[PDB]
Amino acid sequence: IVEGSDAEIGMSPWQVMLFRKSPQELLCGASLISDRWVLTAAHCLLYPPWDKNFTENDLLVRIGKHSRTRYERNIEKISMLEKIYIHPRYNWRENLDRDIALMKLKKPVAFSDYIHPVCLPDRETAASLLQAGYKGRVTGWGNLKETWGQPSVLQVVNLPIVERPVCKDSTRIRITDNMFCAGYKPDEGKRGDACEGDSGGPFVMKSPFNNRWYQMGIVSWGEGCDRDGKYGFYTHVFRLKKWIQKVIDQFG
Amino acid sequence: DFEEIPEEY
Amino acid sequence: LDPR
Amino acid sequence: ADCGLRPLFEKKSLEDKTERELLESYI
Repeated sequence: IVEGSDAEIGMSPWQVMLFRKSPQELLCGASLISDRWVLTAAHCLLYPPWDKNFTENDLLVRIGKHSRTRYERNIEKISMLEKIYIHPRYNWRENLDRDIALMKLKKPVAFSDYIHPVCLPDRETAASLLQAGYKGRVTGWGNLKETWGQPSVLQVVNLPIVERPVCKDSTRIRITDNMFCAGYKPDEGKRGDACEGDSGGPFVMKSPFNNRWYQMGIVSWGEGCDRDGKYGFYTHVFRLKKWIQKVIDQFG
Repeated sequence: DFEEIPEEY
Repeated sequence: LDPR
Repeated sequence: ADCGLRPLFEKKSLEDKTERELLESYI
């Protein structure tokens, strides 16, 4: 996160760390959607141009964290992946279209003060909150500056959704229906962004109807971190929802 | 700068 | 593109 | 089931330091 704040304890109990077994190392953020499933960006597992292609075991999930780096002895929980499911039509070749994957934990985790799943949107919740101007919230333990570093605690920032056309006009990349961008305008005089290490993290909204938190997006990609005239791009979780249900009453 | 994970994991 |  | 209700905030009725910024943006 660039231009964030330190999260408060228990502010994002669904936040999850993807942790490198060896070299032990922070891979990306993810989110807990049930006691056995985690959602992340397909590009934290499989990214062929960078030679990245992680397996169920080069991998470890860390839940209920606050500290980026400390083993948080009676708060965090660590699990093992039973399996990984990548969107069959994820496009690493040109723009990360469909940047989404599901991770099924070997054993379910138990909920607590620091661990609780985020809700997945319904077609009507999605309908009313996904509007240019509405803010959402991104959390991560990534880069604090485009290039220097890494924070000591979970960082947080609130950003506004931007209209598609401005989104498309900020870059040469081809934007699809499964993406949405976010951030302030150079003239809004407020700023902040997701950055390296934040990927696979959740972009969330609080529903004013039921007072519940909804995961609307997954941090996917950007072009620099916090540059004027650029925005962050997020997977549109509600558009990918059929794919989610399906892998869940399939292998769940 | 990672602290140590318990080996059981 | 910068995968984040 | 009880998704998106935070044990340390919604469940005890405590608001975090910046949710109001989001809620005020829902126009």
